[PDB]
Amino acid sequence: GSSGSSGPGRPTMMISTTAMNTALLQWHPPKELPGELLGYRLQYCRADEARPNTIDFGKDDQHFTVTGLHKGTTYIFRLAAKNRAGLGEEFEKEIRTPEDLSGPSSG
Repeated sequence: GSSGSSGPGRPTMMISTTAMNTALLQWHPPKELPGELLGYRLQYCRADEARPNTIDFGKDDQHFTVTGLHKGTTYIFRLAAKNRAGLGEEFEKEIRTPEDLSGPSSG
């Protein structure tokens, strides 16, 4: 119970791969957040790692640029909203970086 203390909902995260070995992070503020957006944390690691890379982001930080990602590897990004009460629900997203092709360079 704890007189509620539930927390905000889950933010909408949108991951899009643009550059080689790079994943563009873009999310938005939730609507079921009781209060006002103050900040949010970002957690993303390998599908075989148990230690998620914690990162602090300001209400302003609605996106992030990740480069050097291991190609041909599945990752799991997670985001959460933080209100005057604290962090709430967390969103889950599974992606997979584009592996090498090494196609024929015939001419």
